[PDB]
Amino acid sequence: HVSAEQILRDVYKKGQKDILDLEELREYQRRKRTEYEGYLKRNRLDMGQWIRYAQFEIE
RNA sequence: GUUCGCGAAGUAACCCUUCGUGGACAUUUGGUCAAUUUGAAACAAUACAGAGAUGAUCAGCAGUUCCCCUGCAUAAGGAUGAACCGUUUUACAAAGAGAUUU
Ligand SMILES: [Mg+2]
Ligand SMILES: [Mg+2]
Repeated sequence: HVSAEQILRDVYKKGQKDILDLEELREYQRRKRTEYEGYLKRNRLDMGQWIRYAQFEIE
């Protein structure tokens, strides 16, 4: 039987569906810092991004 | 080189030369910069696509940015010039209940 809730359950179920040396580490680091410094040069605010980027440098 | 002397020598006679000699005049340019590759413009060609809020096709104005280009520009253009679309955990406590230990 067809109702709107069963349509939206169908839509929800539809849309729901190796560092080995130091140079690979430096590339991972350079790429991630370009990411975070980009999203912080654009939005100077948003302290949560600052805490995540600081936790990244802790890791 | 010029000029004022001061001596000698040639003719001298008060001039004119050769020569030595004291003074005067005139007195510090240019480089931030070496002459083809190795101290720094850049575009353009072959290949792929064929422009944002869309169900489709479009008008735009902004904003933020350690991106700028054309412009005489504080005007206006550059796809509304473009990038924007991701990753997301703790100022962490109170009352009650069920098991372990003392
Ligand atoms: Mg714009
Ligand atoms: Mg504009």
